[PDB]
Amino acid sequence: SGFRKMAFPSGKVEGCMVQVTCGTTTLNGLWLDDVVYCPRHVICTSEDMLNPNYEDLLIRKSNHNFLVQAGNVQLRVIGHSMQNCVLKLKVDTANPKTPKYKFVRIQPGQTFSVLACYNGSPSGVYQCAMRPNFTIKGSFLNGSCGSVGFNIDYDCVSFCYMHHMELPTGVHAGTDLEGNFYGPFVDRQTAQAAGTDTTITVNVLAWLYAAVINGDRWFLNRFTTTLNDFNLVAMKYNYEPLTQDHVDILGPLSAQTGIAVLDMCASLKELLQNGMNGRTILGSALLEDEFTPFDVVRQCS
Amino acid sequence: SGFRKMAFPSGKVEGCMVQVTCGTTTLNGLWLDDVVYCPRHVICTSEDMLNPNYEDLLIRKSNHNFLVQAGNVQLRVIGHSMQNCVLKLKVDTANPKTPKYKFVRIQPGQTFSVLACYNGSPSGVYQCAMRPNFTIKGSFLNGSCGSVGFNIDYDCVSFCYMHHMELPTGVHAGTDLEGNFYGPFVDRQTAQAAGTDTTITVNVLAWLYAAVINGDRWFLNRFTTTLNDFNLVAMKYNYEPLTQDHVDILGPLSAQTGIAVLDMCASLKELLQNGMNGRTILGSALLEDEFTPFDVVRQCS
Ligand SMILES: O=c1c(O)c(-c2cc(O)c(O)c(O)c2)oc2cc(O)cc(O)c12
Ligand SMILES: O=c1c(O)c(-c2cc(O)c(O)c(O)c2)oc2cc(O)cc(O)c12
Ligand SMILES: [Cl-]
Ligand code: NA
Repeated sequence: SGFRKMAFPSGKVEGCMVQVTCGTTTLNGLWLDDVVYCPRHVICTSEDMLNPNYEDLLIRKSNHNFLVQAGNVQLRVIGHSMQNCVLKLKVDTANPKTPKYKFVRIQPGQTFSVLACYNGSPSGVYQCAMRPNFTIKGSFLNGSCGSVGFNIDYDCVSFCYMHHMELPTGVHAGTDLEGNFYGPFVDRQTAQAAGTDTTITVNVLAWLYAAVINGDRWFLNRFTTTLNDFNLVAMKYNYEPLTQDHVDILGPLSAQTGIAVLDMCASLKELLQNGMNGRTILGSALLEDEFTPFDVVRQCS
Repeated sequence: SGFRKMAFPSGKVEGCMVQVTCGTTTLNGLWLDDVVYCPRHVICTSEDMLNPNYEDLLIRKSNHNFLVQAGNVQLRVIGHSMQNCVLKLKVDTANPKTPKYKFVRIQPGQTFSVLACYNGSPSGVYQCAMRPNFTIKGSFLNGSCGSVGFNIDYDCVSFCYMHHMELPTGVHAGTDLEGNFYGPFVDRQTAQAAGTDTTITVNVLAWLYAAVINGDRWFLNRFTTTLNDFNLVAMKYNYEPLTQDHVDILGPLSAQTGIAVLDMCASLKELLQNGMNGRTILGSALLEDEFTPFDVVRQCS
C-alpha cells in the first residue's frame, strides 16, 4: 500500500554516463557501444550561441577538439558526426557496460525517469512527464545538459530524452536520442517560450483509480457521462480531450474497481466543476497528472 | 531551476540486492562483502507471526535451510547469526559489486532514498522521510520486506533503513542495519498503531527557502515572531516544535536569501492561517515537509 512517484532503478544508465569537453564547454554524454551521444551545442562558444551555424562550426572541428572522460579514463575520439541536434563521437573503445537498449521517441503524456548528471557524474533520479506543450518540469542546474531520460521495459533500456536547455519559465526542453526536439524549440540562445500547457486527462483518471485502490473513495458518485459532454468540460478547464483510445487503456482499472471510465469521468467532471471541498486525494490538494495508467498498474498490482 | 523530489542514483545498491528463502518465505536481502542482511522474520512460519521466539526458531536452522539467490547464482551460506531484528548470513563469496558503504541510524525528519524490490529484483526508487512518529510513507507491496533505504552523499552509500512491515494505516516500519527498530514497533503481527503524526516544521521552512531561491516571494510578509510564539501557533496545526538547533541549521539558507529564520517563521504562520488562495509553491498546493535543509542545498543553485 501507499503511492509514490517512483523512478526506474538507474544503475544500467549510470554505467553509460561520461563527460564531454569541447574548448571551455563541459557537459554530459551517453556512451553506448563505441559512440558517445551529447547535445550538439557543445561545439558552440559564447560568440556563437545567438545564431550558430552548426554545419560550419562542426566542419571546423577535428577529433582532437573533443575530450571524453569515463570516470578517470580518457576515451580517444576517432570520429565525429551530427545527427539532427545530437553530436555523435566515435571512440576507440566499446562501453563494456552497454545495456540492452533502444532509442524510442515518446508522446506527450507519457512518463520517464531522468538521471540528472553533472560533469559526467550521476547526481539524482526523478520521474517526470512529457507535457502536452512538449516541455518537462525538471530539476536542472548549470552543467546538466546531456542528462538522459529513459524507461525500462522488461530488461531493455528505452532511451527517450536528452536534456538541452532551460526555458525562461524554468521548464526544460530537449530531444530524443536521434536529436529531434520535442516541441517547437531550437538549440539557440533566443526568444523562446513554452506554449500554454494543458492537463493530461487520462493520467488524472489513472491517478483517481489509484486513489480508489488505496481506499480514497469520497469523490465517487452515482452519475455517468458521455465522452462528448465530458470533453466540453475538459476544453473548458484546459484539459486534453479524452479519446476512445484513452477509455480503452483505462479498461483494466475500470474493471478492477467497478467504476467505468465515464463513471470516473463524472467524478472528474464534478471535481473540475465544484472542486475538492477542502479534502485531498492521495495526499495531494491538486489533481495529479504525471502518472500513466501503466504507472498505476505497475505500482498497484 | 525547478524542484523535484529527487532520489539518489540506485546502481550501487542494485548490485547488492539478493533473494533469501527459508521454508516457504522469500524476501529481499542486502549482500555486502561476505554477509547477507535480511529481516529475521524470514525464519517465521504462519504459526510464528504473533509471538515468535526468534532464539528458539533460529537454533533449529542449519546453514542449508537458507537459500540465497544473486540473480541466477545460488550463494552458499556458511554461517548465520541474529543481531537484534536482523538476520546475518555469512556466504562463501564476497560481493564483487560491494560499494563503499557504512551503516547509520537516522533521526526523524531525515530523508533517504528507497529501492523497492521484489524477489531480490529492483522495481523502483523513490524518496521519503522518517516521520516524527517513526514510520515512513512508503509504497510497498507484498514481498518488499528487506528493501533498504540509503543516502549517497559523496561516493559512500549510507544505509539507514531496512523494511520489515506494514501497519494498519498503510504506513511502514523497519530497522536500521543493526536491526534496531525505528520507533516503538516490534516484529510481531500483533496489533500495533502509529502514533499521531505531525508535520516536520524545519523541513517546511527549508522548502520555503528553496522557493525564494528559485524566485518566489509571494508568501513573505512584513512581520517577525519570537520562537516561542511561533511554536504556540504551529503546534495548533500539528506541526513539530521548532528548536534552537533547527534555527541554527537554517542559518546558511537564511544567509543566502537574506531572510531571517524568524521572519520565515512569520511567513509560515501566515500560510497556515490563510492557505494559498489558488497559488502554488514549487508546484505544490500543500506545504511540503520531506525536503531537509541539507536536501535544499544539495539540489538548489
Ligand atoms: O539552457 C541552456 C543550457 O543550460 C546549455 C548548457 C548546458 C550545459 O550543461 C553546459 O555545460 C553549457 O555550457 C550549456 O546550453 C544552451 C544552449 C542553447 O543554445 C540554449 C540554451 O537555452 C542552453
Ligand atoms: O507486514 C509484515 C510483512 O509484510 C512481512 C513480510 C514481508 C515480506 O516481504 C514477506 O515475503 C513476508 O512473507 C512477510 O512480515 C511481517 C512480520 C511481522 O511480524 C509483522 C508484519 O507486519 C509483517
Ligand atoms: Cl539524521
Ligand atoms: Na460516477
